[PDB]
Amino acid sequence: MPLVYMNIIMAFAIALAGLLMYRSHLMSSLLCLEGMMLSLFIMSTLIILNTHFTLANMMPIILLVFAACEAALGLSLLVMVSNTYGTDYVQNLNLLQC
Amino acid sequence: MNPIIYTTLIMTVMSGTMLVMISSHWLLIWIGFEMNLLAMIPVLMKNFNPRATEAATKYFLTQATASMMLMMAIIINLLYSGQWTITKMFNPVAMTMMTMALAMKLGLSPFHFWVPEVTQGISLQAGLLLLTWQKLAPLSVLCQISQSINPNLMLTMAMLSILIGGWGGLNQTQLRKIMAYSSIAHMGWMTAVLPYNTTMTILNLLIYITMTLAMFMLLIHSSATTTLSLSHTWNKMPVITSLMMVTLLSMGGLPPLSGFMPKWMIIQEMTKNESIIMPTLMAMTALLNLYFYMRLAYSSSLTMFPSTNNMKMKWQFEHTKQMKLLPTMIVLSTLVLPMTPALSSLN
Amino acid sequence: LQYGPLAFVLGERTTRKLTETSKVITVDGNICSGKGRLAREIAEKLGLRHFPEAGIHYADSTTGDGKPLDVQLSGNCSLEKFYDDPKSNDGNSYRLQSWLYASRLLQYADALEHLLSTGQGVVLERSIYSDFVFLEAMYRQGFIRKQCVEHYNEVKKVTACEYLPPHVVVYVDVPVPEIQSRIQKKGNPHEMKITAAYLQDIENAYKKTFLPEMSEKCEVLQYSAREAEDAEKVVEDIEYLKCDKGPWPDQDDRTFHRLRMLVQNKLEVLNYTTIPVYLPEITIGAHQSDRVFQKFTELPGRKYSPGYNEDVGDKWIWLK
Amino acid sequence: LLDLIWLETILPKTTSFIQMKMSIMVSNQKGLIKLYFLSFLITIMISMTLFNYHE
Amino acid sequence: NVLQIVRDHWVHILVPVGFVFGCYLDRRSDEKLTAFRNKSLLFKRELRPNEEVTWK
Amino acid sequence: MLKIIIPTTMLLPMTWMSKHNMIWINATVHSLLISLISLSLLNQLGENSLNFSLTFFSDSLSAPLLVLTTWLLPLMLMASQSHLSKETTTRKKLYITMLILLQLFLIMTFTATELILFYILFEATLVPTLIIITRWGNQTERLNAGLYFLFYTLAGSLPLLVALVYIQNTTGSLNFLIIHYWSHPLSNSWSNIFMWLACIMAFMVKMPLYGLHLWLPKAHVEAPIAGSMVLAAVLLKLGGYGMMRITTILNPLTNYMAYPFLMLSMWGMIMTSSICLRQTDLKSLIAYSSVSHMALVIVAIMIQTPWSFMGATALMIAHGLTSSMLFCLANTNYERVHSRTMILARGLQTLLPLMATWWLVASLTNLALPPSINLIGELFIITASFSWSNITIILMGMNMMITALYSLYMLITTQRGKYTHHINNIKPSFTRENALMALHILPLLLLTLNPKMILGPLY
Amino acid sequence: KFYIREPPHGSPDWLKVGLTLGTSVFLWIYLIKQHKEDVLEYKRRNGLE
Amino acid sequence: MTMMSGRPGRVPLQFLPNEARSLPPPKLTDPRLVYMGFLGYCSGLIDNAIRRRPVVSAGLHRQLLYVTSFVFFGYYLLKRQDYMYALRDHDMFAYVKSHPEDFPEKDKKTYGEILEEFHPVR
Ligand SMILES: CCCCCCCCCCCCCCCCCC(=O)OC[C@H](COP(=O)([O-])OCC(O)COP(=O)([O-])OC[C@@H](COC(=O)CCCCCCCCCCCCCCCCC)OC(=O)CCCCCCCCCCCCCCCCC)OC(=O)CCCCCCCCCCCCCCCCC
Ligand SMILES: CCCCCCCCCCCCCCCCC[C@@H](O)O[C@H](CO[C@H](O)CCCCCCCCCCCCCCC)COP(=O)(O)OCC[N+](C)(C)C
Ligand SMILES: CCCCCCCCCCCCCCCCC[C@@H](O)O[C@H](CO[C@H](O)CCCCCCCCCCCCCCC)COP(=O)(O)OCC[N+](C)(C)C
Ligand SMILES: CCCCCCCC/C=C\CCCCCCCC(=O)O[C@H](COC(=O)CCCCCCC/C=C/CCCCCCCC)COP(=O)(O)OCCN
Ligand SMILES: Nc1ncnc2c1ncn2[C@@H]1O[C@H](COP(=O)(O)OP(=O)(O)O)[C@@H](O)[C@H]1O
Repeated sequence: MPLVYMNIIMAFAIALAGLLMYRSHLMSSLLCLEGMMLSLFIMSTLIILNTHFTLANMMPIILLVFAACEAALGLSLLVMVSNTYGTDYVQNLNLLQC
Repeated sequence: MNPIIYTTLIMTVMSGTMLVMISSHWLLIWIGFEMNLLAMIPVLMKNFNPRATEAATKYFLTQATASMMLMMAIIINLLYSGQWTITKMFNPVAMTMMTMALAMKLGLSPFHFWVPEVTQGISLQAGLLLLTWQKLAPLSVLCQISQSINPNLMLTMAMLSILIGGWGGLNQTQLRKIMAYSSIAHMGWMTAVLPYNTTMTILNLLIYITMTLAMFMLLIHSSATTTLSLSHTWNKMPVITSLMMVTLLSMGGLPPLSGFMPKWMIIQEMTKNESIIMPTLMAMTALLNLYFYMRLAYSSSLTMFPSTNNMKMKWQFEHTKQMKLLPTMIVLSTLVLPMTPALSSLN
Repeated sequence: LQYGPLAFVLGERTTRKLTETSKVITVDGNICSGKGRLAREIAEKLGLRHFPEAGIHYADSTTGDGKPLDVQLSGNCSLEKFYDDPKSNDGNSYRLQSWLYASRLLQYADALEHLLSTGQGVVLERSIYSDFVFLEAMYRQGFIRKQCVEHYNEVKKVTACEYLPPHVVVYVDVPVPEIQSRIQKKGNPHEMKITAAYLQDIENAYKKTFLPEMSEKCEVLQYSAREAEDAEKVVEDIEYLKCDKGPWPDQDDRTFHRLRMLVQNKLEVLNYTTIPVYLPEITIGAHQSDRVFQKFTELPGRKYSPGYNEDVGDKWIWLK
Repeated sequence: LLDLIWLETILPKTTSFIQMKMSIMVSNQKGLIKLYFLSFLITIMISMTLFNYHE
Repeated sequence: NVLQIVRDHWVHILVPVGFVFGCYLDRRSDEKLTAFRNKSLLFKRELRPNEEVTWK
Repeated sequence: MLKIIIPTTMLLPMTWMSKHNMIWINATVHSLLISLISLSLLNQLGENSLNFSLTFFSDSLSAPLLVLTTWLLPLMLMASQSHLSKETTTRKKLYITMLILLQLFLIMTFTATELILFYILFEATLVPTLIIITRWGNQTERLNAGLYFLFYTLAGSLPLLVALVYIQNTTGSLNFLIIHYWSHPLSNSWSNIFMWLACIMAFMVKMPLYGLHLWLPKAHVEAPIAGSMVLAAVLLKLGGYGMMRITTILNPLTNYMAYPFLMLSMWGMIMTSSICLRQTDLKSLIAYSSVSHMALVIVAIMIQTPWSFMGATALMIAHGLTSSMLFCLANTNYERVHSRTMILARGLQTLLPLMATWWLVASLTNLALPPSINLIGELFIITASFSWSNITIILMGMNMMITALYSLYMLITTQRGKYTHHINNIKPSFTRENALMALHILPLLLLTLNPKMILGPLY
Repeated sequence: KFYIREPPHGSPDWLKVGLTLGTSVFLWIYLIKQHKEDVLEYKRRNGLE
Repeated sequence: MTMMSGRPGRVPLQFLPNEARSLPPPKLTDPRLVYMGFLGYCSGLIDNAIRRRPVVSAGLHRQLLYVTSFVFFGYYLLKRQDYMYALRDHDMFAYVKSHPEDFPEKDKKTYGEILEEFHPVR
């Protein structure tokens, strides 16, 4: 493979680890989700352009649309959490246990 | 919520699940999952409270992570083969990502932590939907790619799911958490047989869905979410408690009840493949689920707990809303063992 | 077509029936005050439906035949023996208070259902909002325990927050000596034993907690004993009130639909009355519970659903 | 010594004690998503190494 | 005179009818296992001039 | 076989359609009629079994057990109706329904041709017994007793299910006839050893084997009278019947796989007989005596000789009848004085002479007086053990001595001496109780005239 | 006897009862005809009758 | 893990292929159909019990509809199940016929000439 493929894959891995490891702010994790989506977009676009598969040139656009849907969902949930607690910290979300 | 809006959201959830069901293209399956999650998030929050908000947030985070892993696996599979069809993945790493993603979507161990909390934080109707309808799509995807799964990882996750479901259910007094741990154990049982026979997985899915629907409807009818609240139902609706006790015995897998048939068929199918140790451990561990079912039956129907004075006023009122399918679900959850050979129609 | 989501979707709405005369009205006052006559007169003048004060057997009036049932099958408390022995070690006092709160909750649900379904207004004597004055009076007189007050507060917190407060709160003011004098002139031997401290506690609870609390979300009309006989004047005072204070103007079709779904289905209304808090005064053992439940089921029209008891003349059961 | 103590100790009481301890260990979680997602990362790292390298 | 006693004692026929039905079903089940009738090497026999089967 | 099953099922709508004051009469009459009908299965062919159809068959081993179950149901109904008088009509009908379902599962269990159906019914017997024990038991320990009874059984039974499906996969069938005719030796391997254990331990724990018997005192003491009757008389024999059916395919491994079980059974029968000597509860003594008798049955089954199986069958039948009679006798006194302590009520012979006669006859049959069938089975088992090894006679004689000792100890403690002064509520014996004791005891003595009816297929 | 509406009154809902009975009758007749057609088709395909 | 879903010439969503019509339909007195009707009757009785109606006599039309629906569905369920088992046997026999080298017929010996080991019981 090209080394750019490894760079994009490691970008995805770093963003996934950033999401999986949580600091105080909820907003930081949403940004990590958006970063994973961006890396997926870049990787899929590179794969589609390299192989000249004409019909999937539209697939990353659909990816972006559902990324926007995910981001809107996350922001709405953050609005409700911050309205409840006055802060978007994840440690406030501990009313429910296992 | 406007009833029209609620109907539209439920139809959107169902249509996303059906899109996952009928698609031949990986992108369309991903789209179905995305639409299902998007329409599912408001349903968890229909009755607004901080607990519902927290449950919805945890659910969204878990499912979004699973969706990201799903898409990454699809992209790897495309990279190593210019294929979009869901037939059999061509890369072991992509397949491992796919398995981890689908297990996180299903709530299999060790990705089980979200299920009890989300189930506890929502209403009983949302819990019913989450524990019945939300399992169809990832299970269908796993059924389509069954020949590609690594048996070691899948069976490890299934055994962990059964063990953790039993142990977690041992410690619960809230009914929703009990049902969530029961769901985790049943998912483990279902995914244990998937690498060998998808028909067994489908049969286990159908029986588990029937029993879970009957149990959740019985819990809605007697509007209780804790053990002590359900302990009062004998003094107002003894028939409901008796049906609950019989359904609980069925869920424990005791013959000649219906819940025994999926475990029996899974064990015999696994023995056909020279797998003896793991089904033995699986049954010996489902003994724990039977134990906490029996504890609930002791507290609910077989003995009579003390009641309160205000129950006399409740004695004078009937149920305004009646559930149409509750009688059928109870009968199918209990008395369908003699109809076992009908499973051939599932393949 | 029973009211539900289907009825709300096609056609049926609540706001289209509000006609400026709905005005949930409660006419409160101390013991033996003429609040009942004033409330009935207000209902007759304004054309609203009148609700007599909810007693021990209010639930009996709404189910089956309107006849009351036996005390041990309904209520399991006596107001007379509360006057006789308020400190009895059988828990009669708090049992009576909790049963009366449940009855008032049921009556409030029925009145709200009537107003939301027909648009016609309702008039209530007391309410779940003013029920706590008796609880506070009992607690200050040493009639109930602190735990009983805590359980009452828990039940009220989980129940009364689901409903809209009344538009108009009418308080009939009678000084405690006049209350006592009316008590002796009445003739009931049990009410003769009501001490002045108990009535003073009720009046203090009213004037220090209830009226200031309702004045923030409702408009209050106070009337002395002498000026409470002028029903026409009180009605004229009500007819010239601007209801721009409480949450009622903040209500649209969806909140009305939720409230109408809640006011019917009386089991959902009463759900949180029987919470598993084990107070000795209200906890009933398994044997007594079983015996009383069987005896209730042996009542002539209570074994089956209303239209399915053939011994009270129901017909075509095999085709129902 | 045998029926009331040791036969009780070996089969049923040991099982009850072990299952109670395991249930307490499994079900006593603080409800913080930080710990859960850290465990998710650990599990992912294991599956890709102890399983994904073996085929 | 018999209407009320029938209405209060009709339950006493369920078990005898079940017994008769069980015997009838046992005969029907016997009817499905006639593959080796008069075919065993030990009991194979020549039919009587008027009989049709060796057992039923 | 349908002529037995269908009336048993018809018992359910018949008792659900009965009047509130006629349920006991109707159920008893039709249960007795069903027992009379089932009595016709004792006509056995000798060479082979009675194969009614593909699903059911009757053997010389199954027929006495079926007759015992059908005969036990009316006695259970007679014993139950006294302590259930205050119950509502619906709950009494539910109790009778539990009894009828238990009878149906038992009669189907003993006649199944195929081992998976036998397993399904043999597990299905659990639910009615559990419901009876945990709902109509008297004390607060009934919940713990039910949990013990359920989980001890299931922990042994699940490996049996795994072994059965594996065996059907490897052989192609589990039908008992095909299993017997196509039997092949089990080699000496770890896989075969664990297959043997999985095929044996469920029936071991149902007997129960000593060391796995802790559930039995709890369940038998904490259950109502009918529950104890069915637990001691019939449900203990499921393990023995299963062993006799399953050891056909276990040879030649049983030759040395039976050593720990034989050792456990002999020493534990000694231990339980000794335990009966120091017991403050009257029902626990009967339970432990049952454990000792079933240990002797386990030895008889393990040694695999025709005389051993004949003695085991006779001992199973005799023990069932005797244990049911003893439990009923204890229940009468418990109903009188509302306590299970043996020394609370003494000198009952002065107050109840006929019940004292019933006590004496039951104690004599418990110690296996000749020529009762109890001693027939015990002597056959002892002779078979002596053929197996001459040193077994020491343990057999010790067990006989201790059995006589605690039997007569119970009789003397309960019936002899002087009455307790303060206890003044001991009423004369009812016709129902005396009739129940007579209906227990008379078949026992009548079986002596025709011992071959209960000796089994090896006769 | 009863105080209020009691939606099941002395007479039953004849529309609902008629619809239920008609549904049952139609289902039974359809099943009978389907079984007859199945038997005839099976005989014709295998040349029995 | 998916045995017969990919069988050639399989129409996706029929539930009853035309080839199934060559098989004998189940009899209308089939014990499995009787059990389905009994299940419908139990559903009707439970429906009566839950709604606090007379369990045995309240809804006769409803119980009739329950039994009829259960029998109607069970008939087609039995047809599909029998057809699937017929397909399984057909495919098995065809495969056995087409692969004689994997299912050989070896001469069977009589028991007088097969030596079995004897294990005495003692
Ligand atoms: C294997 C071979 C075949 C076996 C068959 C399978 C087993 C039986 C079938 C199961 C389903 C059928 C019945 C289900 C619906 C019934 C629901 C009910 O509650 O019944 C009340 C009802 C009595 O109430 P009512 O008459 O309306 O008035 C009294 C009041 O309601 C006063 O009532 P209440 O509600 O106020 O009383 C309160 C009571 C209310 O509690 C109950 O009533 C218990 C009901 C539990 C429902 C059963 C679960 C669902 C089915 C699963 C069965 C599993 C079987 C496997 C073995 C496991 C055993 C658990 O609560 C309690 O007292 C606490 C009890 C807790 C103790 C734990 C035991 C409870 C569970 C035991 C279930 C055993 C299986 C069902 C036995 C039959 C029960 C009726 O029972 C009946 O009258 C109907 C029973 C059947 C009659 C129909 C027979 C047809 C007529 C003859 C025609 C002949 C046909 C053949 C022709 C031959 C030619 C002539
Ligand atoms: C309280 C009551 C509970 C129920 C009791 C159940 C009793 C179960 C015991 C099973 C009986 C014996 C099992 C197997 C028979 C022989 C076992 C072994 O010790 O024998 C030697 C086996 O050699 C070694 O000992 C191997 C076994 C050593 C490991 C086993 C651990 C034993 C420790 C005791 C643990 C307690 C077990 C029960 C837990 C409750 C024989 O030597 P060899 O001829 O070469 O091997 C024969 C097998 N071949 C043919 C396949 C080769
Ligand atoms: C608790 C008991 C289970 C209850 C299950 C729910 C019962 C209600 C369902 C309503 C029945 C209608 C469903 C189907 C009717 C038409 C649809 C039909 O065309 O589907 C076909 C298939 O038919 C259905 O799948 C058969 C459904 C029958 C379910 C009953 C089996 C239950 C197991 C044994 C218990 C006995 C139940 C007793 C009945 C109450 C399509 O075949 P195919 O597209 O190629 O297969 C898809 C799956 N593949 C590709 C992965 C193989
Ligand atoms: C309530 C108390 C009762 C306890 C009873 C529990 C004992 C049950 C007996 C053992 C259970 C497991 C048996 C497994 C089922 C047998 C099937 C079989 O024979 O398969 C074996 C498989 O054998 C095994 O896998 C057995 C391994 C053991 C797994 C679980 C071990 C748990 C503890 C075992 C010892 C305890 C059993 C006796 C204790 C009794 C109670 C104290 C061989 O198959 P293949 O792989 O094809 O080999 C031939 C081709 N190469
Ligand atoms: N919540 C309550 N707690 C205790 N007693 C109550 C309560 N509500 C009403 N009562 C009793 O109702 C009796 C008379 O009711 P009241 O309205 O004061 O007089 P009137 O019948 O003239 O309207 C009083 O003896 C009073 O104690």
